[PDB]
Amino acid sequence: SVYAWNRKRISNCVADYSVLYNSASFSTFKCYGVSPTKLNDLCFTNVYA
Amino acid sequence: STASALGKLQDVVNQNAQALNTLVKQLSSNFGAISSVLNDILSRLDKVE
Repeated sequence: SVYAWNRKRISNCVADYSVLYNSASFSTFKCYGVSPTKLNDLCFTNVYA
Repeated sequence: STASALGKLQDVVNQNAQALNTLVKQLSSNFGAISSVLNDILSRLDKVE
């Protein structure tokens, strides 16, 4: 729900943002601090969804 | 025996050293940018923004 949004932690994985980037099933794909296509080289830790 | 009897030359050297030091230190200022390193913002962004 709006007031009870659900949280997930992601760590110790391998991520492929390119396939979802190419996916058109998402209405808005708006990335703020980084370029959406530049996600396959730089990587981070403690991903929060 | 007496120390600091040569204050003028020491002052000149100190002035030069601190000028160079602060010039070096200026490299770590955002100046309004999201970061102070060229490579990282290049690698995380795209060549339009």
